[PDB]
Amino acid sequence: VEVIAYTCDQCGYEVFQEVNSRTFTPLSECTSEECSQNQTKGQLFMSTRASKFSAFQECKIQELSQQVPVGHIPRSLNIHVNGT
Amino acid sequence: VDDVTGEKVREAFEQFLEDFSVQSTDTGEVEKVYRAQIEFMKIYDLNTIYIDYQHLSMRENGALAMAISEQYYRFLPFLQKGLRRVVRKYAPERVFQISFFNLPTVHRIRDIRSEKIGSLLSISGTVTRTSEVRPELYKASFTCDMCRAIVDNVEQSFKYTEPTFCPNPSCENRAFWTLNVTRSRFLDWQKVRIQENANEIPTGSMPRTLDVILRGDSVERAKPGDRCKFTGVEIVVPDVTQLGLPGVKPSSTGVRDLTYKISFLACHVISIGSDEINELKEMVKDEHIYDKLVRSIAPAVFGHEAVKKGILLQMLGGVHKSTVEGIKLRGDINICVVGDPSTSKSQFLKYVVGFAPRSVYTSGKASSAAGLTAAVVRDEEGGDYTIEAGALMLADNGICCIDEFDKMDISDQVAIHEAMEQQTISIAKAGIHATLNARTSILAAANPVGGRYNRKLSLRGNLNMTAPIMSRFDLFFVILDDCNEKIDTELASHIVDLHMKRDEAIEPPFSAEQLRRYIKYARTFKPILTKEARSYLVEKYKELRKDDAQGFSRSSYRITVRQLESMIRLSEAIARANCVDEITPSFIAEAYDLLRQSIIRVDV
Amino acid sequence: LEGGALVLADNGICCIDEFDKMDESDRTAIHEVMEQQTISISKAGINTTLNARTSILAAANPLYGRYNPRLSPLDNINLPAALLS
Amino acid sequence: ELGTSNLNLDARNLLAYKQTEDLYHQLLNYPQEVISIMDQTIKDCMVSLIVDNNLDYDLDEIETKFYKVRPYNVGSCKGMRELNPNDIDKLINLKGLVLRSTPVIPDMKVAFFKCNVCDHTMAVEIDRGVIQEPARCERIDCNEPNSMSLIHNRCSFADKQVIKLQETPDFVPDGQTPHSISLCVYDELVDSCRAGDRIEVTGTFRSIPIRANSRQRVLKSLYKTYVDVVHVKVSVRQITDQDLAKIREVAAREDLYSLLARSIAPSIYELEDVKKGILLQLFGGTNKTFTKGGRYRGDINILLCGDPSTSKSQILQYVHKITPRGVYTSGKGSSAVGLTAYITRDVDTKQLVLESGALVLSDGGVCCIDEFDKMSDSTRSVLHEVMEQQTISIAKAGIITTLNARSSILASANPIGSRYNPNLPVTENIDLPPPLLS
Amino acid sequence: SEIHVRISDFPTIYSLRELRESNLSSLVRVTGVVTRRTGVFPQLKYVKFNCLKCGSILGPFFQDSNEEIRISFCTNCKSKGPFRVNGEKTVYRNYQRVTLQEAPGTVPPGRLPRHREVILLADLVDVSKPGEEVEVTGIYKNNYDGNLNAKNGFPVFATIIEANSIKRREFSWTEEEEREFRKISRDRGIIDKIISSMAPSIYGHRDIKTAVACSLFGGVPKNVNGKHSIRGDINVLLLGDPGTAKSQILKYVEKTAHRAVFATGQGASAVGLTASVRKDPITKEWTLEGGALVLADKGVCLIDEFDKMNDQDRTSIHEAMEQQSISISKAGIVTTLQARCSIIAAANPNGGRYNSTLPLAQNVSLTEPILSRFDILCVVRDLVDEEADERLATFVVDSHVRSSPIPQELLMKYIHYART
DNA sequence: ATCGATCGATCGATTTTTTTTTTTTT
DNA sequence: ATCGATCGATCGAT
Ligand SMILES: Nc1ncnc2c1ncn2[C@@H]1O[C@H](COP(=O)(O)OP(=O)(O)OP(=O)(O)O)[C@@H](O)[C@H]1O
Repeated sequence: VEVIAYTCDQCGYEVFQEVNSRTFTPLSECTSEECSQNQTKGQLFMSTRASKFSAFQECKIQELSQQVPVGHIPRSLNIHVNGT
Repeated sequence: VDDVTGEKVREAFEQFLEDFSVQSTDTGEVEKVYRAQIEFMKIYDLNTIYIDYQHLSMRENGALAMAISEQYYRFLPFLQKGLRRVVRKYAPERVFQISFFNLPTVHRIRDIRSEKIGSLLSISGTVTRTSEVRPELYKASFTCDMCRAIVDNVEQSFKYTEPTFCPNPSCENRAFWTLNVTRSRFLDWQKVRIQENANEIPTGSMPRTLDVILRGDSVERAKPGDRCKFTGVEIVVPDVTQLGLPGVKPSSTGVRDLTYKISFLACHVISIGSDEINELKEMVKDEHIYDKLVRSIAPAVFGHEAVKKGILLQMLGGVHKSTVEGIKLRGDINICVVGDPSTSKSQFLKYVVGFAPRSVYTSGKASSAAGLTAAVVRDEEGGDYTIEAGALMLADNGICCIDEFDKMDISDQVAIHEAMEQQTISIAKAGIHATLNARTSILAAANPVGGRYNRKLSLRGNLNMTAPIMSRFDLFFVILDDCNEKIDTELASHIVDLHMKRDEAIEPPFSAEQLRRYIKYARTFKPILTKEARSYLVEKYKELRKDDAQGFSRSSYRITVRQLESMIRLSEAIARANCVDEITPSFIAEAYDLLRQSIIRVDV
Repeated sequence: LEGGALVLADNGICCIDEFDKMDESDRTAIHEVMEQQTISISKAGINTTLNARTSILAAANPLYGRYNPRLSPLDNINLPAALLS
Repeated sequence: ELGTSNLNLDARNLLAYKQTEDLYHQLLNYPQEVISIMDQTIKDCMVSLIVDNNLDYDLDEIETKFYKVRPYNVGSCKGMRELNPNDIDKLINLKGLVLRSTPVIPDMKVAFFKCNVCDHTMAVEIDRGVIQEPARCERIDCNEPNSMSLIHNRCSFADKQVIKLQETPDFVPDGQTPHSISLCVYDELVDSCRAGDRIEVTGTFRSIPIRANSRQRVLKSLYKTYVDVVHVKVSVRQITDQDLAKIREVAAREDLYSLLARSIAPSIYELEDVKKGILLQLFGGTNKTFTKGGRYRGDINILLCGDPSTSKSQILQYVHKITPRGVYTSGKGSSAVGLTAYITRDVDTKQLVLESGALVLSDGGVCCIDEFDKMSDSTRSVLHEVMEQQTISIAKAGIITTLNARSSILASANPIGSRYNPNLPVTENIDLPPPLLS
Repeated sequence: SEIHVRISDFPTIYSLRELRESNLSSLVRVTGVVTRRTGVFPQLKYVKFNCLKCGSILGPFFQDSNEEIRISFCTNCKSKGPFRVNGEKTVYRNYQRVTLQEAPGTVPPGRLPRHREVILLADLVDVSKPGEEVEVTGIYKNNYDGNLNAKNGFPVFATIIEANSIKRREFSWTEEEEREFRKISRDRGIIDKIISSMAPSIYGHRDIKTAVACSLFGGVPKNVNGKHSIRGDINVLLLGDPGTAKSQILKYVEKTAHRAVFATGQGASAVGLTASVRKDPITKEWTLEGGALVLADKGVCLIDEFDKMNDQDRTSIHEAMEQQSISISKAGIVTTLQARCSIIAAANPNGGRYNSTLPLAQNVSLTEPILSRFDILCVVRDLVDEEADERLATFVVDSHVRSSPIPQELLMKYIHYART
């Protein structure tokens, strides 16, 4: 997922928080303005049906070994597959 | 309310526990008797009780026992508090342990479910990896030195922190510390994990064990690798090692997310899965028992007679003690009976192996070596050189039987002979030094190299083994079998009745049990012949070996001087069977004659 | 778990060398692979027997140093008879 | 009648039939919510069925019993590795044998709570994936703002049992790895699935995040995924009365001692006296425990021997299928340590765990022996123990266990000749020791 | 300016696994086998604080074994000028943690022996040696800590004990003892009662015991400036006889010897007969040991029937008697181990009662060169004689009647007093 | 005006970790 | 680096 969808229940709306790389810091409480400045902040947790997802694959890539120097070692290369 | 809801069952049970569950009257076992369960308990004041769950299922018709089931953990306190209130009513440094038994049914680990939590449940299965005991707190003094502590109470749930109310004082607290062990009441505990039974598990899924801590006097009661009925106290504990499981593991959502796991407490367990002495006096009066003990020996076997007696004789050794300063003189005894295979010599070992307590047996070929030796075990891990006994130690002060020393070759014949000298043996490999105690009566059977005779064979070279291990065991007692048409019909008769589902009615004079208890009565004795007839035994040994000087091609041997030692232990075995101390020369003749035939088997 | 070889070569040919040096652990497996259509593991909690449809061919070297015409058949071979049968 | 509830549904009967044609879709769109109405409707569909028969099952409380659908055969899911992100929650047909079965995991339902006062027992259900406890308060009410006491033994629980499963969908893309599958399950679905068994078990897809530090609130990006285990489909005996009479009839038949033998190994040719033995052993012997001891059992073990590739091995391969508890092992691949007490570390719990050996699982039913001649000398000794005591004594490692093994066994023998050859000594020909042989 | 009493026998006589919270905090004498231990470390003894803002020396505080708290507000003022220890004017003491498992000879069958922590303070520290059979009088407690944040369930303080006292397996001379004890020494005929006190219950050869009396008594090395001390220990050898008391005698010496170790022949009795130890940093530190003789140095060797010994371990046989220092190739660690032990040997002759009239080189498969290290050869007999057993069997029968020599305490003290 | 609870800014503590040389067994 | 608790003040209540 690029952006979690939290839902306020009480105030509702929709929450979208960006996430990059391997991790993120999840928001809590309610950021919704209806719950803003009102004594009661709505509860929220991620809605997986709502939030958008991206397919993520990955692979190491070894050297052909003809490219390699006579010495040293084959170099594996981390790559990450995504989408179609 | 709920205070009284259990309080209701409390007085319901408190009166109930007061009430008599013993229906047996007159002859008995005439009531109460639960109050006597207190009384005899008040005799030793061990602060624990055995009580039947079934009887509570009786009077209340289980309706309260129903409360005993799921509402159990919640309702635990009302049991003893009223009991202690009953104690206060009756008995006088007070904390108690209750043990239920005779539960309606036993439940499998796979049978285990979450609905079973808070509910006492019977379970059984083999023990695994018991742990050493550590004291638990559950009641202690913990309070801040400022202004003063004064607080010892609660904090019983596993934390074990901490003090909350009327800190510090008098400043608001909470605050900090101070746990005082000087005033705390502690108990137990050792930790164990029951392995699920082998016959229960469908192959090959393997069983799933969970940790069972042993609280109460049930601690230390555990013998590892034993299937045992377990009283429930099912409960649960937080598991912080579950991650990537994943959850959902709910949080307090100061955040530590709850993950609770199955931990089955052991509240109660059973290892399963007077007038009798008059019988002795009734037995001790009988003269023919000396013959009768023999005929009562091993009816499953056919004949062989005198061989049987020695079995009993191996079952009661000599003084195996004294005489100072010093060395402790044996003691023990040994036999290895040999002859044509299908002699059913196996009848004897399997007889007493399932007969005498802690009687140990092996194929006597591949233990492999250790077996009796230390492995020595590796790795740990984190260490190495783990010292196993193994094998024949545990039979210590008991009769050990094996087969065909020629099958284990020489390699262990060394230590086998070693245990026969030093008794207890020292052992290790590249590990720490140790000397292990084995004092163990030993018999075995190694088939003849030809399995036949070879009557002209000197038993010395006939056995395919060294004289010292030979001279050490007194004595092997060879026997041979051949066709006798009278006996062939007797064998045809006697043996098939063994095959028979009936008649199984045929019996020896004694119940094996009544003699075994009689054995222990015979075990108590330390008959010592200081009688001058012992002097008569000397020339009897002189007359024993003066003839054996010529020739040496006969049963010699020498004869060994150790033979006189066993000649001692012979009478040591005799007097016990006869129950009289200091024995007699006529008895001395018996053991002497015993050796004679024992030795003559080496003749020809 | 990651399987291969026989499990990987099932429903296909398996070429093999050093067939005498496969020792026992292999021999029994392929001994069972001659029972074919199966691979049996009782190891761990794994009780499974999985189909191996593998086609089997292995070339193996005669007893050292090379084969001796004076040497009788089956004395020269380093493989078990039940394995050759 | 049974009051079993837990209906297994069918799927697909919504097609081809009308109506529900869209429900057939709508169930596949949102299976979770669909089961929610349907498990409840089954209750009323039962209650609606009972009102016609009026008083039923004593009486209205059996309707109070919960009913639920366990739908299966939803389309055809393609292996595992194919799975789409878009497939987030939908019913899935799957197949694989269980790699490992974890110990049952307890889960939250209704959390239990208390305050400093009075102390009072008021609590609230776990409900959502969160537990929200009021700062205060019940009793005295009041307030006051005491910490909320939680006794977890009082609160509700249910079983969720994790199983890692490696599916074998075949059709493997190559070079794709033998991917496995995560599962949680619930209730009866819990523990009802034996490990190592290829199964049709179906469920919606599921993926959920996990804290990276497992301290910090931070979750790691993309969510880990597991099966919803919606439904399962793996693949004392009580015989009906009539064929039992056919047993009494077949017993009246003259050739049953023979005619059964031809049916014992119909695939096998001749060697009937050999079949005759196979015929006897299965029924071999009867228990005599006497007053005490005894127990010679019925257990009888006869070793087969002769020409190589006599298809002697096809019998045991065949007999292995026959016995309810059977045993088959090749020579030299099986070891005396493999016959009893493995006692390996569990290694997931990081603690050594004892395991019954070949002979222990051998215990009960028939056991076949390959290369008994080729068997190690440490081998047959554990067996001689079995040959006599009919039991296995394990004192090794941490604990002493003398365990009973009572089971039939038959060994395959290959003569060293390999031909047994004419004349010669008999026993010396078979190899092995006379004590072992006799 | 300090001492504490070790005191005396205090049953207890409890083993290991049998102990309870009933036994906690109250002194409990305990038995167990010595095991691996840490090196001796300095102990905080008396705490003192140079503090921070508040001034030195503030005076020493008494802590701790082992707590030392809490220094909240003091010495001036309070904090942040808070208490901290300084190297000056602070008394310390030796400290050693130790592992002692319960004795295997006392080990219940098939059950694994339990590990126990062994605390050492003051004189008690380092006095113990690993692998020793020993007694300890400690105080069992839940001590200490308890965190152990790992457990948790069920909450406990992991048990630990420090024995006030320790005793080897299982005595010393004093003035009034030795003084009259000296008066015993003046007699010349004492030599005989040394045979008389040799093995009084054994009878046996007065001659065989003579050799026993020899190595048993020990002797000066003696050093040669600045080179070899030669050999002050006797290598004892016994040619055995079947049925003879020979194996029994060395056992007499066993409880006789102050320091003694008996590994018998092999198969193998404790332990490896040689140093096999390789480390292994990792794991955790591993452990290092030598040959069987490493266990007792200056103490006499006890072995029998080398014929049953492996040739590899038998190399260390001729090895030990030679250089009188132990050495081996495994592995990375490099040292020179010096072990001096009198060496006893009794092995049964090949075959029958007497191997051959021909020279014992014919008698024994064992090489003379390895036998050469043996200064004393104990040969026994004999073919049956009439009065021979009358001289013994009558002696023996009267021996078993139980149910001249010096008291063993004196005679055992005599040699140790002498060797010292 | 005394008392409180309330929020916030103050303070400070917690974030990686198992493989190659071995060794008693036949 | 962020989260965690201490602790400080302030604005309302009685
Ligand atoms: N001269 C003797 N005086 C008293 N007792 C003796 C004598 N010779 C032998 N014995 C008795 O015989 C037994 C000999 O056992 P010991 O412990 O010496 O093993 P061993 O006979 O040396 O073993 P092996 O001869 O096989 O090496 C002892 O119990 C001892 O009482």
